[PDB]
Parts: sequence; structure tokens; C-alpha cells
Amino acid sequence: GGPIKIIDPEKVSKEPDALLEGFEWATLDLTNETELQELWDLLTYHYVEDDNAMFRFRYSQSFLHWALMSPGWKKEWHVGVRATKSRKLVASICGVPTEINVRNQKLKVVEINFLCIHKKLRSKRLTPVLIKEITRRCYLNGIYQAIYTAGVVLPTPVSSCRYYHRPLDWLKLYEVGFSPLPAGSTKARQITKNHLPSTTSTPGLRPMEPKDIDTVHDLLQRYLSRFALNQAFTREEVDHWLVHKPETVKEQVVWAYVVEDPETHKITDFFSFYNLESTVIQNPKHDNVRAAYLYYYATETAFTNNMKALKERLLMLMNDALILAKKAHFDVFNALTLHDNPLFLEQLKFGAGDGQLHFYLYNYRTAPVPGGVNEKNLPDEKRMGGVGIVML
Ligand SMILES: CCCCCCCCCCCCCC(=O)SCCNC(=O)CCNC(=O)[C@H](O)C(C)(C)COP(=O)(O)OP(=O)(O)OC[C@H]1O[C@@H](n2cnc3c(N)ncnc32)[C@H](O)[C@@H]1OP(=O)(O)O
Ligand SMILES: Cc1ccc(COc2c(Cl)cc(-c3ccnc(N4CCNCC4)c3)cc2Cl)c(C)n1
Repeated sequence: GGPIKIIDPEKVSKEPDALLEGFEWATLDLTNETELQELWDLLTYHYVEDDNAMFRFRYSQSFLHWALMSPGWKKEWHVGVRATKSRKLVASICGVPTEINVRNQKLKVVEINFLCIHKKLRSKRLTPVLIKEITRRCYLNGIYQAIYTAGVVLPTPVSSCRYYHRPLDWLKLYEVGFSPLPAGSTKARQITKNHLPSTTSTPGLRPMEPKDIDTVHDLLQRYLSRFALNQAFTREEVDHWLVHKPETVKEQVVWAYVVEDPETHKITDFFSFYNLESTVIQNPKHDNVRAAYLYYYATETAFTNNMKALKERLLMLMNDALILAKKAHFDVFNALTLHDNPLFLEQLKFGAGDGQLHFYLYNYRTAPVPGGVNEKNLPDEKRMGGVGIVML
């Protein structure tokens, strides 16, 4: 694989294209709490909903702060559209920089996320205008490739992964309409099926600490190298994406746990998950779902290349992740079929979701990458080794 075209730096336009009458471009400054609030107000009412209009992602302000001001970030890549008269923010598209490995070619890219148009401005073809503009701003800073995910099918996906959902509070999920009562069954029986232990089992498991950064960095990079498409983590990115900062982050978004071997005291495993709520759009009993999403993880067991041993170790580690997520009062635990996740999803009672997430590269060609599922869209241990990046 390789780039599709080379961008002529001499010909990148210094001025943005025109917008629909009454609207104008605005760079957002997310260090300004008022502007972070504006973006949150947009996403909270206008961002991704399920096909039944029951739920809407509810990224928190703390989450947006974390997701968008990661190492190397630039305000230029936080793009808004405002109404000229009212000044109201009516659209967004955001990028942050990172490096990816694509079949062991390292690439500098932007991750594109939080593309959003106010419902009242939909179906006006503003999307290609948003895309063209953030493209321009990236080209001006020497970035010519992107990676993104979307639930919609667009030309040439690099992979596709299915969503899986592990009930933690089954009753709540039943009450909000997410989890069914299967027919011959009862509330009690579904609660029993989803019952978790009160304590974790992996010896040496503890919360990640700043002192763990270098060793988690090394382990994660070695583990991620097992995937054709992966995120090439820097130390700063380990710090930012995995180590919660309680003194300056009042609403926690990231949880990370390491396994400190009781004998050697070396870190042999780790896992992490993040907090992303969904608004329950119309329900007298509840107005949000508190979801934990599986993020990055790694284990030394992987490198023996013994599949049964890796499956065993993940079964223990990930059940512990469910236990910890429950203790932190999450309702559900979500994962995709990427990484080695097909090894444990079904046996740990993750239910198959309706959702698929498609992965795309901009201005970069490579062969399709396995996404953890077979042609029936079911988890398959022979279709891993492909997607090693998790996007928010
Ligand atoms: C080097 C740097 C490059 C950087 C950029 C790399 C590319 C990044 C690309 C973006 C990565 C975003 C990653 C995320 O954030 S994915 C999250 C997307 N956001 C949401 O789902 C929020 C709820 N929905 C909305 O806000 C709107 O419905 C959106 C804004 C999604 C579409 O608004 P609207 O419904 O009013 O549509 P339109 O009339 O303006 O435009 C119609 C055109 O737009 C194409 N469309 C529809 N949905 C998507 C989508 N999710 N990705 C890319 N394109 C999409 C569509 O096929 C059609 O194309 P075509 O008919 O011309 O073929
Ligand atoms: C708020 C909401 C939306 C959709 C669904 C159903 O399963 C999904 C379905 Cl069908 C789609 C998506 C989805 C759709 C569009 N975009 C995304 N992403 C998430 C990754 N970053 C880009 C945007 C996810 C996510 C899930 Cl979890 C659920 C359970 N909840």
C-alpha cells in the first residue's frame, strides 16, 4: 500500500470555500469553557442516534476535553460553523493528530471525529463542505492522510467490526428498551444470567499509576504490532489516553488497570475502558445509560502464540474488567470485534449488537484488513490480527 496522491504544498488554498448564506467558519478554542460548552450543546442534541431514535451519544465535556486536546493537538483542527446573526454553533468537524502503522508502514495522520450538523441544517450538502475544509486545514499543517470511523458505508472501508454489549445492570437496560426479556424468561432469570462476582481474580491487578507508563508503553506497542492496522503510541499518548488525572479532571473518563506480577513485580498485563453515556431520548424511568467501552489492553501471554493460553488469560482479565466496570456503576460494557476480542466476547456473555463500525483511510491505499468477524458477521478467531486501533 501507499498514498494515493501527493499534495502540492504550493497549491493549498489559504482561504476557505464559501458557506450557505447566513453561516460562517469559526475555529473553536476548546480551552475556553464557554466554547467547549457550545460544542457539547450541539453534540448533546444533534449527534449520533440509533436507528429507532431511542438513544443519542452523550459525550461529556470532560470527555471532549480529553478526546480533542490530546498530544500534538491544534485548535485549527477544531472546526465550527456559526450562524452569522445569532452566533450559534450549528456544525462541527474535529481532528487530532496521531501516528498509525498500516502493514508496518508508519504514517502521520489526523483522526477525524465529531462531524455534526444541527438537525435543522441537514440534507443541505454541508457535509462535503465541512470535510473539504478540515482537509484544507490539515494540508496546510503538512498532514495528508486521515483515519476515521463511521456507522455508514462509504467508499472503500478498510475494515468493519461488529458491536457487542455486556449487560452490567440488566434491569436498567430492560427498562430503557435496550435489552429484551426473552419470552419464556423472567427478570430474575436475566439478572442471574448476567450476575458477576463481587471480587476480581487476576493476581496483582491494580489501578494503573503514572509510574507504570514506560512499561505499559512497551507492552502495548509490542501487543499492537500483532495487528495490520494499529495506533503507534508515543509515551505522551500513553500518559494522556490511559492515565486518569484526578487533580485536574473532575469527571473521570478513562479507567486503566495493570497486572503487577506477584513474583517479579513486572507489569504483565493491562486493560482500560472509557465512560461514554447515552441520552435515553424518551423514557419516564431513566434519561441516560452509563456505558463503559473496552479500550486498549495487552498481555505477555500473547507472545507465546498459544491461542488457548491467550484465550484463557483474556477470559480472566476481561471478566475482571466487567467486575470493575460494575463497581464503578456502569450499566453496560461495550466492545467491538477488533483486537483479540473474538476470543472472549461470547463466552463472557456479551450480546451481539445491531451496530457495525466501519474503518476508513483517506489518501492511503492498503488491502482490506480482517475485522474479527466472518461472512455471517459473527466473531471468528481466524479473522483477527487486523484492527488494532480503537477510535472514540
Ligand atoms: C488529510 C486530512 C483529511 C481529513 C478528512 C478525511 C475525511 C473525513 C470524513 C468524515 C469522517 C466523519 C467521522 C464521524 O464523525 S462519524 C459521525 C458522524 N456524525 C453523526 O452521525 C451525527 C448525526 N448526524 C449528522 O450530524 C449528519 O447526518 C451528518 C453530519 C453525519 C451528515 O449530514 P447530512 O445528513 O445533512 O448530509 P449532507 O446533506 O450534509 O451531506 C451528504 C453527504 O455526506 C455524506 N455523509 C453522511 N454521513 C457521513 C459520515 N458519517 N461521514 C462521512 N460522510 C458522510 C453522505 O454519504 C453524502 O455524500 P455524497 O452523497 O456526496 O457521496
Ligand atoms: C446512541 C446509539 C447509537 C447506535 C446504537 C446501536 O449500535 C451502534 C450503531 Cl448501529 C452505530 C454506532 C455508530 C454509528 C455512527 N457512528 C459511530 N461512531 C462511533 C465512533 N466514532 C465515530 C462515530 C457509531 C454505534 C452503536 Cl453502539 C446504540 C446502541 N446507541
